[PDB]
Amino acid sequence: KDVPDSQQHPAPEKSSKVSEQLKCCSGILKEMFAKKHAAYAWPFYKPVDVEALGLHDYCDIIKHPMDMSTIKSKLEAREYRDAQEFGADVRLMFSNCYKYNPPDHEVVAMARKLQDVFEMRFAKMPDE
Amino acid sequence: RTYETFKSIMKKS
Repeated sequence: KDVPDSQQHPAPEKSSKVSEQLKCCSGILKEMFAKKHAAYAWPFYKPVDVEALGLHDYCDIIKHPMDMSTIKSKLEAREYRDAQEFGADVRLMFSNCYKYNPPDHEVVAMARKLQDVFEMRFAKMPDE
Repeated sequence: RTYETFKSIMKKS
């Protein structure tokens, strides 16, 4: 309680803001996971299937394919060091879209649109 | 290689 040890961890023992944020994040991603953003988050709700979409180039592009579900799940898995891990992979999932695809692409189209929701979401997160 | 592919979205064809 009230420790100045913030080198290896920014958090106290863990989460002064984080898990509150993640919890925010989830409601924020699971927000994106809402059937409203699922016009523009659903290639994100789930991972890149490189054998599916016909990628094969993928492993050139997509090192760390992120998707809503994954930053959602990691979020909920509490891999999320905090929201900045949340919005990290939300945007990384927005990235895997941009890296692979042209920025006029449907997936990237979501990403920028999810960026309307997500980042607005993200901004209403804790921090205090 | 050259990025000929993209994440194919909805087989409309």
